[PDB]
Amino acid sequence: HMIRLAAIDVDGNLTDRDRLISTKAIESIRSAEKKGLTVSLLSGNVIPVVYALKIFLGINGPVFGENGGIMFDNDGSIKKFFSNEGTNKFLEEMSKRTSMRSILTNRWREASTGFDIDPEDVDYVRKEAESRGFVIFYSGYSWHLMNRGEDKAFAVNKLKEMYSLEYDEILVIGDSNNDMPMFQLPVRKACPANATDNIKAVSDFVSDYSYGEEIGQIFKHFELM
Amino acid sequence: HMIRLAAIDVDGNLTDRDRLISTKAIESIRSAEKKGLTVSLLSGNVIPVVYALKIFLGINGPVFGENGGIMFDNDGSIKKFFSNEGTNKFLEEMSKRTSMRSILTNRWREASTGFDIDPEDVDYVRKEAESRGFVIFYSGYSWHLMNRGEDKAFAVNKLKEMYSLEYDEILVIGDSNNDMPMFQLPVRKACPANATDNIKAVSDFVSDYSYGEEIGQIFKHFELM
Ligand SMILES: [Ca+2]
Ligand SMILES: [Ca+2]
Ligand SMILES: [Ca+2]
Ligand SMILES: [Ca+2]
Ligand SMILES: [Ca+2]
Ligand SMILES: [Ca+2]
Repeated sequence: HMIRLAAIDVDGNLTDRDRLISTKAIESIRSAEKKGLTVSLLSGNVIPVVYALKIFLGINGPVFGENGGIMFDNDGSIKKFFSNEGTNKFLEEMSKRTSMRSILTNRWREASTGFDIDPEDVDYVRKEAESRGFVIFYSGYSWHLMNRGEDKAFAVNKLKEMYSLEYDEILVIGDSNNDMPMFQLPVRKACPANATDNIKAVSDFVSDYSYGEEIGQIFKHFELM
Repeated sequence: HMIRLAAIDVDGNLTDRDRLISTKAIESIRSAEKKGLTVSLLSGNVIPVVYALKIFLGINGPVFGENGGIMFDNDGSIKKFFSNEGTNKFLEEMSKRTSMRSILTNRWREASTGFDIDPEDVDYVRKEAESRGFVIFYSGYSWHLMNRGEDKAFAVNKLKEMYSLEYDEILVIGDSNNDMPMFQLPVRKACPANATDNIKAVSDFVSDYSYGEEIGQIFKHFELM
């Protein structure tokens, strides 16, 4: 199967040590898109933020924010698949008796709730969260309180359906456990040199580079650029 | 959306207090099926065993064994999605330096490997397994050495395509942790009164019953009988 679409984790794979966007990665993406590849970006940040990457970086596929819970379309519209009414309420309550706190970007969230929390309160909040049908994990700039099933697997399955692709026509690039939901799918997989052992274990290609420089080598390996 | 297909995990949902099949559950399935419902059964058993359930229980849809890795189709054929060459090899090697041992039913396995092991060796073996792209867990009658992504979510997604349904037209019934994958999909969800706390929290309908009695209640709730 020839790769037709690549779903990339923004924070895990397109940035450097200082979290700045990698320019070589941007050039690799543009070069590959010029050759027919469709690219989709996925992030835990808010939709206007990933929207900004779409228009400035030049992403030709849809982009997702809030870990797959909200997407910006090819027709310029925004669609969310989960609501933040419950996660927002959970935060309001927990913040009354824990260090769990709201973050600035929550003002632009629509399908989940981001937060900061003292490491000591993580175990307790996670148990309360799961008893409520939510899950929590960290990615990018913060922790994210999400609805169960609101993840990257959801987003990649959505892309597959939107583009009528076979799983093997899809390549996913990630780096850690919060990317496992999409790596456990029957898609093609690639990761950076600093990816977790479990992600490397199931990847079709493990790059010799990281911090954005794995994109160019990955695409060259799959003959996409 | 109206439910058109129910994907049901056998163990803990179709079994009673003695891990025996519930006769009330069997009659409930046959009744719903007469009224138009397609039912699919999933479990960790080998394919001839779930095949036995299909023909004697009277299941009108596909059945899955080895936790989703092998299916007995509507055309009397068996389709395997993963291979057991690698996992069988792993068990062979590990058995030479750990308590991990093959089990009789592996004589009928085709897409994964079943096993027994002393509890204290679990950690050593899981670490070795994950470094090879496999996973291990206990369910039903033994431990299971699976390929990453070989699960009930893989199976339900397959049913979705096979029947050209939308996730909202699919109802899943499960109760234990290895059933959680189906619950992470955008399908309709239900569980028995004694399902895990996490499953209960993400289910749309939680039954007042268990040991097979929940199937009737669940079907009625969704106007399936
Ligand atoms: Ca990641
Ligand atoms: Ca990273
Ligand atoms: Ca973020
Ligand atoms: Ca593959
Ligand atoms: Ca058991
Ligand atoms: Ca079960």
